Amino acid sequence: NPFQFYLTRVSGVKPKYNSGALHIKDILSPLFGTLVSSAQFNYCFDVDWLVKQYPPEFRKKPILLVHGDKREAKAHLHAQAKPYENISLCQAKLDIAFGTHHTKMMLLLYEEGLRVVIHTSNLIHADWHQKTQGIWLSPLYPRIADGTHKSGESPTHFKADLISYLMAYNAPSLKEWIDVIHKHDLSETNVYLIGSTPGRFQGSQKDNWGHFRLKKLLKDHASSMPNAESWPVVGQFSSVGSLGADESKWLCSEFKESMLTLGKESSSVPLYLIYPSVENVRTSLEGYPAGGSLPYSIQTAEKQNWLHSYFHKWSAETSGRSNAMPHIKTYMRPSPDFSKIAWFLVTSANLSKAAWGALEKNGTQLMIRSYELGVLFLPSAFGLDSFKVKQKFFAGSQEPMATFPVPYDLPPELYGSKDRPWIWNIPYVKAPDTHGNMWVP
Ligand SMILES: O=C(O)c1c[nH]c2c(-c3ccc(OS(=O)(=O)F)cc3)cccc2c1=O
Repeated sequence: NPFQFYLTRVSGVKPKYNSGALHIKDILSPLFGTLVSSAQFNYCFDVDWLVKQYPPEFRKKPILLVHGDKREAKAHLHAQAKPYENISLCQAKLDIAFGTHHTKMMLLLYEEGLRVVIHTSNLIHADWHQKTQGIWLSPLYPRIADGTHKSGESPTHFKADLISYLMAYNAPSLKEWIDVIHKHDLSETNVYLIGSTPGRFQGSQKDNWGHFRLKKLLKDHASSMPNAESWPVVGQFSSVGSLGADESKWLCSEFKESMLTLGKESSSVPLYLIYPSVENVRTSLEGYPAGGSLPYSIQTAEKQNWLHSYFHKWSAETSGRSNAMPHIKTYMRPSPDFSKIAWFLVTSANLSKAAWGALEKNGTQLMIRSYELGVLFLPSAFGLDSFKVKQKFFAGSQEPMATFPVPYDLPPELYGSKDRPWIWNIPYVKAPDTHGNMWVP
């Protein structure tokens, strides 16, 4: 299949729903390549666990952990890694307040070439156990022959764009990986990179990151269809930031406006937001503890109750994952009957200004607090005008090269009158979860 979009394995679902899913041990297996060195970009690390996920024969190969921790948290991470002489650390600079290093990426250097993995999971046991998570697996990129001068670039500009994302760190350990990438041929890449890095971007740089990067790609590489105002936007996420006192402050002004861009020419567009309800979490495989990774605070939620009228339940019968709480984040543009999509994005970016960017300085500057990373699937990059939605995520469609594996159910289902968004820092003591427990934070 052309897309190479996977879900992580979920412990407890029938084998039918894990055939074609990937565990981290699968990704790092010798079948994927003979490891020489790796870089693990992430937010949260269990280093003891992480090293055990590498094949025994590769566990002494150099590993670079790219993180955003400071102060005592940084010291804790160093103490975790101190046992392992092959592990180095890179602290990503976070010079804007309230920013976080959220990017989830593996750079896997092999004897045979190079692989890039962009995904949504923390490097801890629970994120790969019973959650819905997304993975994009690059092709095996071959090395460019010594003395041969070629770009190794793809029609989506992925090689230069990935180097640009890494250059933003200004870090010597990542310059080494930039030089590795320069030496490899990434021309088979058929996805567009969408990154966020911290900063205040003006002029040309405004289109480099965040929701303006998405807008630029949609303007340049998608085309508008008749009745485009009827094609909904779907956003699906595991955390919600403070979006303002009403929908015009950010969500339905600049964020939705970027998401609804198609083509170069010049709103009724339905907006579906998918976020687990309390009932989704209670009845999940993990029970209420799944809510420890759905960090929506009561202090934030009580300031924006207008937002919850946009909220739709998590449902994933198509992939057998309705009870596997989402830590994947996805954004897409389905047709009015949800049978086709104009594009699909899998990313680390939640529904927040910190992740996507907020306009400043009279609309001339995009300010981003965090590192985020995702990949965009555009029909034009596959010789298509749209993607047909795959009916069953793990099935065998009559045209796999035109049929995109959307991992949750369409159309999304609106919250009922008795549903509430999962809010992690208030108690739930009215009905027990699948393990027999209440939630008392
Ligand atoms: O992107 C990611 O993978 C994640 C990022 N953050 C998470 C948090 C969290 C949120 C806010 C915060 O900051 S705080 O509210 O001010 F204390 C500290 C931790 C808590 C649980 C899971 C995740 C997570 O999974």
